[PDB]
Amino acid sequence: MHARSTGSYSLVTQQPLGGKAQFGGQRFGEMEVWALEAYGAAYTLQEMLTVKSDDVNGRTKMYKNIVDGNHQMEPGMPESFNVLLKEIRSLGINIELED
Amino acid sequence: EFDAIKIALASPDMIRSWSFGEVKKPETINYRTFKPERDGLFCARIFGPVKDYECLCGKYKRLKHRGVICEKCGVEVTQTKVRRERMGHIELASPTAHIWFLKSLPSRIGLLLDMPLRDIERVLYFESYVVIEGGMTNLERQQILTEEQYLDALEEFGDEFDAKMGAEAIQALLKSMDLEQECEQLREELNETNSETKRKKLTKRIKLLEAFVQSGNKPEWMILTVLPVLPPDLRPLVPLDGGRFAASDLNDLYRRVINRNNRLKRLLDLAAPDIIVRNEKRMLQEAVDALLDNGRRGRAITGSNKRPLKSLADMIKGKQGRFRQNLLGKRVDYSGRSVITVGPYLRLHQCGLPKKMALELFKPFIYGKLELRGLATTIKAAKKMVEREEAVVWDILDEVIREHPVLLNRAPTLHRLGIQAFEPVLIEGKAIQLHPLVCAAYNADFDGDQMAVHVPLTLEAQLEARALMMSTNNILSPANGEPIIVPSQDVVLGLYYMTRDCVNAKGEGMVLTGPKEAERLYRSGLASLHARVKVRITEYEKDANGELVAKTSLKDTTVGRAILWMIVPKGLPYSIVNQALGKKAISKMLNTCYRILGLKPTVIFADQIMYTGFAYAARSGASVGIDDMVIPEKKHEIISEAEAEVAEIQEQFQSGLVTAGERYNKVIDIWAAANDRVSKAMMDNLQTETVINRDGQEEKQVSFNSIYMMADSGARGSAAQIRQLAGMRGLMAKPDGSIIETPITANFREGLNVLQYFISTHGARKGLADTALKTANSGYLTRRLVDVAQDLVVTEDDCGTHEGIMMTPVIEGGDVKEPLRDRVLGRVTAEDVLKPGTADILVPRNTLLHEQWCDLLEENSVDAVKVRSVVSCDTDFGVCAHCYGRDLARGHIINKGEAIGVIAAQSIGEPGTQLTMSSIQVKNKGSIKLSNVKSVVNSSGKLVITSRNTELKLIDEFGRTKESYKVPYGAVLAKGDGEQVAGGETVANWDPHTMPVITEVSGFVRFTDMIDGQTITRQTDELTGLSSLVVLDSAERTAGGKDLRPALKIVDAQGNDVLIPGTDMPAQYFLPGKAIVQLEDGVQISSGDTLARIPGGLPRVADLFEARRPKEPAILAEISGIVSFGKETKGKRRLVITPVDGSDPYEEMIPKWRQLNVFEGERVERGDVISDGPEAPHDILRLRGVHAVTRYIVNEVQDVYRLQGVKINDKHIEVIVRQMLRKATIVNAGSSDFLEGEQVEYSRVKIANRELEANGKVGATYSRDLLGITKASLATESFISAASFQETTRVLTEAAVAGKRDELRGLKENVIVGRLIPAGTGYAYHQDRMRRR
Amino acid sequence: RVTVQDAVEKIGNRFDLVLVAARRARQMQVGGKDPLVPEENDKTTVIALREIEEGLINNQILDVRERQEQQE
DNA sequence: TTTTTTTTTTTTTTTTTTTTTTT
DNA sequence: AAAAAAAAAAAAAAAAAAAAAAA
Ligand SMILES: [Mg+2]
Ligand SMILES: [Zn+2]
Ligand SMILES: [Zn+2]
Repeated sequence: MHARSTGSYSLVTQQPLGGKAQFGGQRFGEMEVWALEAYGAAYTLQEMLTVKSDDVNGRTKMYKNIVDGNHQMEPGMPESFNVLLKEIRSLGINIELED
Repeated sequence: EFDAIKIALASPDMIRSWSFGEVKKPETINYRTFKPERDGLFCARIFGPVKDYECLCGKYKRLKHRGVICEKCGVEVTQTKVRRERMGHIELASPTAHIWFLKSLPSRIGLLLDMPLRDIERVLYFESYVVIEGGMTNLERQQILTEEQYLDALEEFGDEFDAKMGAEAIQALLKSMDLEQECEQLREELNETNSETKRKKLTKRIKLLEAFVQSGNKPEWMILTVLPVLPPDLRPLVPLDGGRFAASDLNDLYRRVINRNNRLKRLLDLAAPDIIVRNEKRMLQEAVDALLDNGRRGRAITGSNKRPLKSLADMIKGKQGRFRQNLLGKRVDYSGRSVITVGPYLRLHQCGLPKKMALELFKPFIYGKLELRGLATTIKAAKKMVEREEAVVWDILDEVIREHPVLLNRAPTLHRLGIQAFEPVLIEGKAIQLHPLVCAAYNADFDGDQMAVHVPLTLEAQLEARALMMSTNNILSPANGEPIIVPSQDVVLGLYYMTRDCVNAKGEGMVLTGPKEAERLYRSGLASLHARVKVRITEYEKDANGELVAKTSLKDTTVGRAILWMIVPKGLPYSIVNQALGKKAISKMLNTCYRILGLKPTVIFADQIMYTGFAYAARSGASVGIDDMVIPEKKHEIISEAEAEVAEIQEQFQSGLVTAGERYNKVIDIWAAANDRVSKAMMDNLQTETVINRDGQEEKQVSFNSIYMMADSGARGSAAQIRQLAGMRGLMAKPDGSIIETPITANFREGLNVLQYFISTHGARKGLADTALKTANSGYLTRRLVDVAQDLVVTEDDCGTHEGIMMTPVIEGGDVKEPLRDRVLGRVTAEDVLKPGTADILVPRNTLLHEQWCDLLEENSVDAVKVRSVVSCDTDFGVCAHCYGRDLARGHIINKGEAIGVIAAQSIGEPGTQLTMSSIQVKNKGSIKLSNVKSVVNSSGKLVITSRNTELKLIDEFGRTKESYKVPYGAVLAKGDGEQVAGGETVANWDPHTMPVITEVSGFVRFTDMIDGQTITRQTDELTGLSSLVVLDSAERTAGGKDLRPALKIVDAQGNDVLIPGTDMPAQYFLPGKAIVQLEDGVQISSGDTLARIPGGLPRVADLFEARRPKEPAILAEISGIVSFGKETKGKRRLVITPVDGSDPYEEMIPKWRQLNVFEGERVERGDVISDGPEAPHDILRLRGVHAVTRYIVNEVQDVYRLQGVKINDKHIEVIVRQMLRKATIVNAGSSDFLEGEQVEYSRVKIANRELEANGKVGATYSRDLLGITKASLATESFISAASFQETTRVLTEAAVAGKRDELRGLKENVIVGRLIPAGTGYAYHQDRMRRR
Repeated sequence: RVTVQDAVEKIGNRFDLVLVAARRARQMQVGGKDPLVPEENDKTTVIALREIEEGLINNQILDVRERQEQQE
C-alpha cells in the first residue's frame, strides 16, 4: 500500500515523484487513458493529465478551491500547449490558433 | 477556448510581431554582478525582469509600479514568469535558408523550384552561382554554374546577365516564380502526360502549387531573414556552481549564430572583399542550420567534450519531444494502491477503502471541511490535527467521503470496465475491499492482485464518476450485450445447493404457506433444505400493459426454492426459479430481470442473490473430501482391454500386415475409444448413482458429491477436469505436438509415475509459455486497433441513408449457429421490415430493433432484414447515431458523443488473450434450394451441375434456410431444386478428388486437333492394363503441336459437329494439359460424360485487419464475360475476358501452376474465381465493393472469435472496417482538381461530389481502397496525430508548407495538446461552446 | 442516490445530464441558492441529480433563472 | 532484331561504470 | 595525476539488371 495526496514532486518532469521508495502514486499509463476515453468521462481525464500532473498554477488553484470548499477546475488550455506553441514559433512557423 | 489548429510558414513580419524588441548583443551575465548586458541573450527589456515585480535599476519595488516599463532601465514590472513566454528575434544580416524545408526528404524547396538537390545545395552553401533570368544569353533561368562557368558567363555576357551564389540567390529564385502560370502549364502537361511516373511527379508539383495557392503562405519565406529566439526560461540558463552561467545547449547555438551575424554586419558595413563575406555568409548559413536541427546537414557540433549537443528541433523530437509527452505516462496525484480482499457485506456500489489510505487521499478535503467548521481555522492547525489522529478528523473524513466516488483501476486496463468507480466505505486495516460480483470485469483473483485508487477533484469529475462510471451503471459490458455482473464461484454453488430436488428428506410431503413459512421451517431445522413440497408462491407477472398482475396457486417446489423466491423482485414469473439454478439459469434469471424491470431492480437483485448465495453456501458446507472423487471399478478392466488391443495391433504390425503409420493411428484411435469409455463410466458414477429410499422402495437421484455438485452447477470446473480427476487423463502430446501413442492411464486420485508426470510437464510448460507470449500479442493488437479507431466519435444523430447491409442467419456449412436474433439485435433497420407475406410492412424504416421487435421477427421468422450499418453512413467525420444502433453498454440508442472507436478497439481487444494461440447427408426436414444453379440430367441419371460456384441449401417447411453446403462442380445430385428432402436424404454426391471433364450432351468422341505424339499420347496405363489417351501440356507436348490445342469437336450420332446447347460454335472442348482422356475416338458419350481424369489465433485476426494479402491469392474474374486462354507459355499463361455484353478489353497473365476451375471458353460473371485457394480482401473491395468487404472481414474475424468462446458484437468490427477504408482513389477528373492518380480520404471526395452536384458542376468518381490498420494509422487526417507517430519534422514541414489546418477531432490530438477529450462530457462542452458563439 | 437511470430520459444524452447537473451543483455549492428538495446529508451534486430526476431542474430552467437575474 | 521502359530483387545505410576533460 | 560530468548499455531507400513491348 502506498497513498499519495501532494507529496514530493519530480525533478524535470515535474510530475509527482514515482516509486514506492519515495511516496509515489500509481502510474496513469496510456491504457487507462483509453479506458477513460471509452467512457464519456472527460473532465476526470483532463484533470488526470493537467491539474494533477504538471500544472503548477492549476495545482495551486485546485488546492485553493478544495480547501476553500469549491469543487471546480479552471477552464483554459494547459500551459503545455503554450510551451509547445512557443517552441514551434521559435522555428519560422506561424502555428496560429483559430476560432 | 481553442477550435481547430493552423500551421503555416511564418512571415518575417509575423516573427517580429512575436517580440517586444530585438536582441543585438551576445552576452549572458556580468561575471562580476548579475548584469544582464543590454541587448544581451537574456536581455531584461526583451524578455522580462530577472526577479518578480522589479526593475533592474531597482527604482520600483514589488507591487507599487506594477506593469511599468522603468524609464531608466526600460523594463516592465511583472512576474519573472512573464520571462517564460516573451519571444525575441535576431535580424539576419542577409537572407538565410531554412534547412527544414531544404531537407524535408523529399525537399519541399526542391520541387518548389524543381531543381536537383545537388545544385540547390551548391548554390545554397556557396559553391555555385545560379542563373537568375538568363534572358538573351546561352544561359537559362533554371540553369546553374560552377565558379569557372560563372566566370565564363561573366566574360561573355557580363553586362545584363544576373547570377548570384548563396542562400540569397535561392531567395531571389523564390521571388522569381508565378505559381498560377505553373499551375496552368503543369495541368496541361498532366493532360498530355501518359507515363504514370511522369504523371506522378507532375502531380506532386501540382499539389505543391495547389498548396501554395490555397494556403496563404508565400515561398519567399522559405529563406529566413529574421531568426526567432525562444524565451530564456524555456531554454533555461541553469547557472553552474560558480560565477559563470552554464548557457544550456541551445544558447551555445545562439552564441555562435549571434557572433557570426554580428561579424557579417561588420563586414557588410566595412564592405570587405567578396570572398571573405561569402565565406562569412556560408558560415552563418551553417550556423543557422545547426540552430534549427544540428546533425542534419553537416557534422553536429558539440559542447565542452566531443559529445554532440542538441538543437531547438530536438525539442520537437524524441521521448522528450513535447508532442509525445502527455502520452508516455503521468504519475497522477491523489493516487493509491493496495493488495485486494474480498468484500461481502458491501453493496454492489461500495469499495471498502482503508483508513490509513483514506486519510492521505482526501486530506485537502478534510482540511476544507475542518477549517470551515472552525475546529481549526488556520490551515497549519488543520494539518497538525490530521497528523495527530484526533477523533474529530475521523468524523470529518466520514462526512467528506459520504458521497465522493473513487476510481478503482486494475493493472492491465484492456476493457473499458477496468476503470470502474465506486463509492467508499471505510474499514480498518489496509486492504482495498471490493465487491465480489464486480471481480469479473476487473478480472482480479484475490491472490495478490493490486488495484489503484484515484479520486475526481472537480465537481464535474465527481458527477462523471457518479453518472458515467459508477459500478452500478455498468451491468452490461461493451462488447457483448449480456450482463458482466454474473454470479461466479461460491454464490452459484450456494444457489445450486439452496434449490435442488431431493427425492425424500425432512419436511417431505406437506403444504406450508408462502415463502415466509418456508424460511421459518428451514431455520428451525424442522424441514431440510431440499424437500420437494408444495407451497403458495404468488407471481406478479407483467401480463397486462405495464401492470403487476398477481396470480397465486399451490405449486410444487422445494423448500429451499421457496426460500430463495423471496429475493426475486415482483415482476418475474415464479418458474424463473424452480429449476436447480446453475451458472446458466442464474445469469438467465438476472438478464430477464434486467429486461423486464429495468436497471435498479437488477442491482438490488444482484446484491440479494450474492448475499443469499453466500449464506446458504456456507450453511451447506460443501467440502471436497477425497473420497468424493469416485473412480470407476471398470477403469482397470477397460484399460486392460485397451492394452490387449494395442498388443494385438502391435503384433500384427510386426508381422507386416499393417504398416507403421496405420498401426500408430489405430493405436491412438483405440486409446481414444477406451478413454471415452472410462470418461463415460466415471461421469456416470459421479452423476446419478445416489440410490436412496423414497419412504417406499429405493430410487436413484442426481448425486450430491461435492465434485459433481460443483461440475453440474458450473461453479468452477466443467466435466473435462473432473474427468481428469477420476478418469484417465488422456494422451498428452509430445513437445512437437504429435500425440503420444501411450496415454496417461492414471487419474490424479491414484498416483502418477515419474515417466507419466514427466510427460505431462511438456504440455504444461508449453501452455504457460504460449500464454506469456500471447499476452504481448493481444497488447499489440489492441494498440493497433485503438490507433485506427480513436478517430471516430458518434457526432451525427442521423445520416439519413438507405444503404444498410442485409443481415441473415450465418450458416457454417450446414451448422447455422447465430440466428437473426443476435447479429441484428438493437441495430437500426434501414428499410421497413417487410413480412414474408406480400405488402405487409412488419416494422417502419428507421426503427430500433430492441428485444420485442426481435421477438416479432422470430414469430414472423424473417430470414433477411436490411439493417443500417456504420460501414457506410453518410457522415463527414463521424457516424450516425441511428446507424450505429444500441450502445451495448446501456441499451438505448447511442447518445451524441460517446466515442465508439475506443469502445470498439477495446472490445475487439481484451477478449484476445482468451483466444487460443464426398456426400452430404441431409439432417433436417426441408426442400432443395440452389444458388448459382446450372444443371442437367446426367448419363448416370441423377444430375450434373454445369455451374462452378453452385450452393445447396435446405429450406425448412417455414420457408427459411437452415443448412447450406458448397456444391462442388461436376457433382452427382440425385434430386433437383424444388423437391421435398426430409431429414435423412443424401442427394449430394460427387467424387471428393479428381476434376472430371463432364460432357453435358452425347456425341461420338472426336480427336479434332488432338494429334497423337504431338498433343496427346496413347499411353498404356498398367494400373488397369489398358491403353488410355493422355493430353500433353505445352512442355510435354511438341512445340510445333503447342499451337495444336487438344480440342474435342464432338460429333453427334448424325455426324454433325456438336454445337454447345444454346451456341452456334462447335463444342470443341479444349481439355487441359496433362489430362487423361480415357475414352477413345468413335465412342458415343452421354450426358455428363467424364472424359479427362484430371487430378486461427491472433495472427489470423491481425492479418484480416492488417489487410495482409494471401501468399497465393485466389484469382477472380475482374469483369463479366466469356473467358479465353490467351497467349500461353510466356512464363505465365495469358487470359482474356470478353464481356459478351460488350468488348474484350481486359487480359492479364496468371501462373501456370495455379490451376483454373474454368475451361478455355466459358461464360463467367465478374468475381468468378479464376483460381481457388485463400481469398484476398482487397480484390473483393475492388470488384464486390463496400458492403462486401464488410461481410467478409466481419464474418471472418467474428468467426475466429466465435471459434473459442467469446462474443464480439459486429458493430465494433464494422467501425474498425470503416476506419480501415476511409481513403479512395480518384476515378475521374470530374470538375475539381482531383487527378485520377491521386488518392484522397473518402470524406473529401464525398463532399466534393456533394458541392459539385449541388451546382451545375460534375462530381469526380472514386473507388474506395482498403488499408491495413497499420497502414491506415500511418495514413493521417490530422498533423498533430502524425507527429505523435514520430517523423515529427517531416509532418511539421509538410503541414507548414501546405498550410494544413487540422481539426481537433479524435481523442489523441486533444490529449496531446491538452484540451477537453472531445468524446463525452468534452463533446457536449465543445458543442455548447460553439453554440454560444 | 445509487443509480442514475431515471435522470437519463429527463435529459436525454447522459452527458448533457452530467454538465447540467454540474451547473446546478455549482450553483448550490458556493453560489448559495439552496436546493429545492430536502437533503439527507447528501452532497450538493447528488441533490442536483435528485432534483433533475424530480424534473424541477433542467438546463432550460437554469438558463431562464440566470437570464432573469442577469437582467437585474 | 535492337532499343527503351518498367519491374523487382538485392544491397546498404539509418540506473551504473567508463571515458574524456579540466584543474 | 585526481576528480567530476556526459553518455552508452529490422525497415526501407536506392539502384543494378532482367524482361516486356514498341519501332
Ligand atoms: Mg491474479
Ligand atoms: Zn526599472
Ligand atoms: Zn448511419
